[PDB]
Amino acid sequence: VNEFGEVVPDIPNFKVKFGKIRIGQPEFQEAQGQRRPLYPMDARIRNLTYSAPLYLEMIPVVNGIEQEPVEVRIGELPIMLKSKACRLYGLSDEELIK
Amino acid sequence: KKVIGSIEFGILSPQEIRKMSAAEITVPDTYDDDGYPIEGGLMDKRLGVIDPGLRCETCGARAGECPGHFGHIELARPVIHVGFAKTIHRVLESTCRECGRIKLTDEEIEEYMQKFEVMGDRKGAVDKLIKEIHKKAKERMVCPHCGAPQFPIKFERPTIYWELRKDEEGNEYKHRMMPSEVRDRLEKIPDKDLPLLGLHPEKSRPEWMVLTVLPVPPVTMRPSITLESGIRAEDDLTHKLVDIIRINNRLKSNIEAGAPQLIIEDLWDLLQYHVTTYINNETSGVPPAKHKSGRPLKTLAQRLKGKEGRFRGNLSGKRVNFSARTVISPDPMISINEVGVPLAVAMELTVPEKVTEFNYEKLKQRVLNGPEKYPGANYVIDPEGRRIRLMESNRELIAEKLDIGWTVERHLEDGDVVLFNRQPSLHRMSIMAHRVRVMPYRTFRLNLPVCPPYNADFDGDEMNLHVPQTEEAQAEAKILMEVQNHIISPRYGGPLIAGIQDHISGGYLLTREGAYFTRYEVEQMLMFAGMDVNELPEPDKYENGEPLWSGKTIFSLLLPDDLTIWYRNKLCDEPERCEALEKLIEEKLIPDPEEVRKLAYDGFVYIQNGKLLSGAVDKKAYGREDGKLLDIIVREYGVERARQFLDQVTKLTIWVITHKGFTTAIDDEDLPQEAIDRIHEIIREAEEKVQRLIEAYKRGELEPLPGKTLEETLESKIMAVLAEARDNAGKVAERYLGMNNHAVIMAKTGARGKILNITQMAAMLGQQSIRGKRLYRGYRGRVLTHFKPGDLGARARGFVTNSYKSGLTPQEYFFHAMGGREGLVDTAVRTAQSGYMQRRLINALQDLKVDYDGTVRDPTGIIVQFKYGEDGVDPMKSWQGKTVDVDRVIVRTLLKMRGG
Amino acid sequence: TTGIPEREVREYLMKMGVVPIEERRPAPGLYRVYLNGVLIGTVEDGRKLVERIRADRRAGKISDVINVALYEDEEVKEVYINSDDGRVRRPLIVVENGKPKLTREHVEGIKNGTLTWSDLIRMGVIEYLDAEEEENAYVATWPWEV
Amino acid sequence: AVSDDPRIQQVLFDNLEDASDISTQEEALDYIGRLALPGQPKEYRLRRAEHIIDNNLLPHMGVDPENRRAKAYYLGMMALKVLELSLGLRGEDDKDHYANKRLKLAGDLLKDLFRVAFGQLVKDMQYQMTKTYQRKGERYTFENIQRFVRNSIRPDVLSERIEHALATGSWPGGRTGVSQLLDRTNYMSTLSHLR
Ligand SMILES: [Mg+2]
Ligand SMILES: [Zn+2]
Ligand SMILES: [Zn+2]
Repeated sequence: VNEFGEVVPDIPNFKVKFGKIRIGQPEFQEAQGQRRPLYPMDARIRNLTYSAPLYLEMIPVVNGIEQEPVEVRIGELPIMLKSKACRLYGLSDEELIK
Repeated sequence: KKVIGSIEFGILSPQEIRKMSAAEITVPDTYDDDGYPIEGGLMDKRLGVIDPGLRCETCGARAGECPGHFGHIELARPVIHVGFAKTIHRVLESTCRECGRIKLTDEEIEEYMQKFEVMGDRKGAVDKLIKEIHKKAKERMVCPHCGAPQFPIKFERPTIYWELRKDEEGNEYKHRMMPSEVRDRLEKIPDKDLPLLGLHPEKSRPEWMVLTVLPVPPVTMRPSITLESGIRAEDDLTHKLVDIIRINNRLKSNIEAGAPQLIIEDLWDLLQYHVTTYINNETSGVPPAKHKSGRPLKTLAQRLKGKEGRFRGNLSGKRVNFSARTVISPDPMISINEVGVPLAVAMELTVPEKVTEFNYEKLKQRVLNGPEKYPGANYVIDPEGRRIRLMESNRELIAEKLDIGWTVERHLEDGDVVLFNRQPSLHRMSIMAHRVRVMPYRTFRLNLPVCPPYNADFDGDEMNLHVPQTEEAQAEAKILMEVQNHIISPRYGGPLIAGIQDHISGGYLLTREGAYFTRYEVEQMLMFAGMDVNELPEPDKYENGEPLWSGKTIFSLLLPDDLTIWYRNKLCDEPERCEALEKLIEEKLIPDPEEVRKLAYDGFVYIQNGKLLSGAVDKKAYGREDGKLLDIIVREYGVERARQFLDQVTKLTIWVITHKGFTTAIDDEDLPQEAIDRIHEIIREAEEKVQRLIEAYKRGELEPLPGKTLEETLESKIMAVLAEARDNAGKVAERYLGMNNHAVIMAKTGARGKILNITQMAAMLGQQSIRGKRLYRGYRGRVLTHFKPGDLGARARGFVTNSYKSGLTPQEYFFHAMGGREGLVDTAVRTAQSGYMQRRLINALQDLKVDYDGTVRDPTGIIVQFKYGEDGVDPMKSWQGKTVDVDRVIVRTLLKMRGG
Repeated sequence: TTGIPEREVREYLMKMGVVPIEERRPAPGLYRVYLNGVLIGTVEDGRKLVERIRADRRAGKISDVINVALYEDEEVKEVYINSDDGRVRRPLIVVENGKPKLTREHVEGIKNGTLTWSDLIRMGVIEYLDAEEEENAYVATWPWEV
Repeated sequence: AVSDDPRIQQVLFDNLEDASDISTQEEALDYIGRLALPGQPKEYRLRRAEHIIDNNLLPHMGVDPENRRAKAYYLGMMALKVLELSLGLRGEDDKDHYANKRLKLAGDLLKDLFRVAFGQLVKDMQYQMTKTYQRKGERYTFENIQRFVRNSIRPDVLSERIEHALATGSWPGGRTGVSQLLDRTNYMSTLSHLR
């Protein structure tokens, strides 16, 4: 992201500078939107994509002056099992059975 | 009911495309969209039916029995065909413009009329004659009839043409040639010049090469693939033909209203380009017209060709019916020409039977029994042609008067000829008609001696049979292709279907000196090996312990009554005691079998009058390579005798190897202590001789070889020392361990063994090389990182010194994996080069027959070889290159006459 | 190998005697310290500098993914430093003047719950070789023959 | 730029002087534009050789024409290495030795798949700002970008490119077969497929 920075639109006045990224816990919203955490045995049994949402804030630059950053989610991202970012990391023996 | 005599080729005239075509297509549209696929254009405008709608060009013609029909496109601009373009260029630069002549003198007109009838036969000789005409017409600029009218220089590469014309004095502007300008020139050539080229005045006019009207391929060649349930995947031919008509439509409007004269010429080339991919997508200098997802279009040239096209993929090689494919598993209890068939596969393959007069009692029962119980039928056929499936709810009303002439399809039974196949189909003999026998399990069975023709083994392979049906194609399989006709091979004469692993090493245990069988064991094995003899095992030759026989006379019941053969085999370790036996034989032709012959050996086979007096049977009497006791029984006593010599030997030999034991435990590889110290003094001094020869190179005492350089002489000398060391230690072990364990019995006679890998299991493993070089790949001057660098010693550059019993240490084991991976690469590499090399030789040589007067002739009638193969004996039946074999004949005929 | 920021290694060599490209002649100066394929700097004595980095790695000052190989041609001399992210390595035990380092007194510590593999490579007894540092080594096979 | 060793230096004057009297300075830059296409391009002449050199000659040093001073030293060093092997000063380098054969794996591969999918989402974002500025004109000034940004994204463009390239194994760089389904029979064979 720090390669791109500000690029365009065509109007000379407004530009957008890119901020930082955070990665949320693996969750999934269906139709009639409702967000609950996924659990990989459930995500290999009804054809899902075990994934996490990708939040990215942007900087509205009005003639130089930065005044209010808004965080917009861009998309989703697949996530590796038993990695540091998924829900099974450091999780004890009697719970992996659960 | 005629047949095709000859096919004559040519070019379609544009006049004939209109008369052949039934409709012109003017609507650039396929479906538009997802409902009512009917237009006034490319779909069924009385053009071709693919739907269940009966509308065609007035002829009914539902989709079953409907030939598709051709449409045409009135192209507004003339269009160069792609395939002719290299040969249109040969015409344009070799003609005098504006009149039509040939740019030749009157001498060559009268000479090359006359040269046509002289060379009127061979294709290759007249093809060079048409190139020199192109050569002589290029280097002339003065015609005899137009006064040199400023000939321009033509041009090519790849498709766009030009001319180099002068206007003021000497200009070199590249005037682009128009396709309309070309076709106007071609019409001015008179028809008499077409024999002077390679053309024909009624079938190939040159002006017809320029596509003025493009024909449309039919509906039956362009199907409509459905994707999920109602979505139609457009065909690759359909997708480009729609896009041709929409670039036409605008072009028609462009020249009818627009007049800027510049975009036209730009548009002109788009038309050309867009149909050019449709003939051949994979030309050079042309971007591939892709499908709009990332796939190229398989156009006509990819439909014709491409390693799976429509000469080899679907026309001369097709997928078949009435077959099966499963795994194999041995049994040595059926005859040599039978086969097992599982009972599930036997009820899903059928023969037609055509009840005449004498099987009518049989096939009444086969149709009364249903298609469940194993004698049963599936499909009955009336003489009209309406088949009647039998399965449903009654057969009694079909088991009525069966009306002689019908055709019943029943299951396979014991007797119906099948074929068999291995699929890699290398040589002539890997398809052979067997004789079905039905046994309940799920594997094809196969007699053990018939497994060097198929080149198979039994670690889960796959063999496929396929029943032939019509009564002419079935009697060809039984007479010409049964197993017993193929007992010898056409590559070297020697027998091919013969004994294998147990049949050899069992036969050595029967004819050893000391093989005395008791009375119960003789009587039991003669019943088991097929044969039928009465109470004459006589006469109880050694009653010293008990009344028990010898091993020779149980083997001397299988031979015919007047054999006479004597030869030397592999077990001869003392040539002097064979000599003595031979000497008596050559001077006193018939001695007495009692007295002198009990001076015998175990390495000189001698049979007379069907009685083996002296010998020991090994792999010189059977075998995949030469055995001259099955060999001399197929040339003297028919063939049908030698299928029951090999059927009775096989079951006799496996009996004695079963109830006598042939185990091989771990102590068979073992050497006592004093023999092992004999080996270790060899390995010590052989390493010291290596260490000395490095010192000669290091101090400048080179002693060079003439061919190689000093680095290459060193490596040469070393390997010889190492070789000798391993061969000298192989001789120590072989001398010591006796011929009484069950690991050298398998190696002397020969059945899956050598005398290398029994002394590569209690001795060295030699050096360890890789395609001739010694092991050198690795770090900078050291193969593994356990060795001091700058070292060329034996132990440090690929040389193991421990057995497969005394353990490999991790540098030696890692040296052995390097030599082991070299063997596995060269299996999959060498197989693919031989397969393509066979396709050249079959397809160049498959035309040749042998006529009745003994002459091999090509398809053109040119005699290739008189009196076939340096006349004239079949290599299947010649003996070892030679002919009639007088030598054996003389001895055989004299013996029989004199002996009486 | 995992990865490390490059700039920390660049600053670290500059005070240890690296004479940069501004000064080099170079030949024949027994020179050319490389870094991930990039040529930066020159040092004078090969035997002083290639032992200096390895002795520092087995103390704990520099990070643990750094490994120095030397090239000893008759006329050419290169000093290689490798700090990329995709190499393949292998563990060995340092020997020193004939004695295998860290004998039994640590092995009961490994057998007990005191220390582990995270502690042995920090204490400087296990060494990760590349394919390239392993060129200079000379490795035994058993503890008997050392 | 090449070397200062005198034994190398006398060889370089032979290859220099043999062709130095054909083309002079700053005219061979134009001659590369003569070679790639003919017949007085002029506008294609200057401009393609400026486009080739800044984007094909050694891109790991930079893309700016400032960086051309550094690329002369790098390519000067490769022409060094050809010419001490002709004399004999090193040995041949084998391209199997694991000193120069690295392994890019699932951390480094998946960053390349992210670069293409994020670069295509930014270019699709900018099209939805220019085709909405005029259709509605002017709105709340500081709340423009608080409402222009969140409506001009349509999140599904990013995530499909991530999934479909890895559920088929055909990545936009050119690699094929980089996603093989996990072989699952008998625990020794799932573990061996992860190595
Ligand atoms: Mg097999
Ligand atoms: Zn029709
Ligand atoms: Zn003329």
